[PDB]
Amino acid sequence: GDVAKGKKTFVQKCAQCHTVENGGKHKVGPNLWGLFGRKTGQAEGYSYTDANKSKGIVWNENTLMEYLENPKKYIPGTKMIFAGIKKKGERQDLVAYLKSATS
Ligand code: HEC
Repeated sequence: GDVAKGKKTFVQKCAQCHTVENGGKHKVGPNLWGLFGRKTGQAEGYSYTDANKSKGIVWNENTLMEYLENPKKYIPGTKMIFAGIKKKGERQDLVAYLKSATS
């Protein structure tokens, strides 16, 4: 159900870039393994200084709305090229997308 729609948006803006299976393997964004337990940083090879870290943090139910918001204002300076996602509809659904596919 509304996790269907996350992967739809997932093949539309998150799909072609991240991998997704067990360590899928990097290629632009590392594997996004299991959002649920980790702070920003340390995931199997990183790269980069402030951003992601800098701010330094936690992946949690929130903070992915936090990010999901728009990568401009928030760890503001992430090297991931993104436009937006600044809507309740698509932004809610994402946060379900990562809790059904990631774990
Ligand atoms: C669909 C909207 C995408 C979602 C959801 C995520 N990304 Fe990305 N993303 C990209 C990069 C390069 C990073 C790592 C590099 C850097 O910004 O410092 C990421 C990282 C994430 C993270 C990071 C998780 C962690 O800390 O380990 C999350 C939660 C995640 N992204 C969500 C780059 C790209 C990207 C390429 C163009 C696309 C289109 C997306 N990201 C899309 C999503």
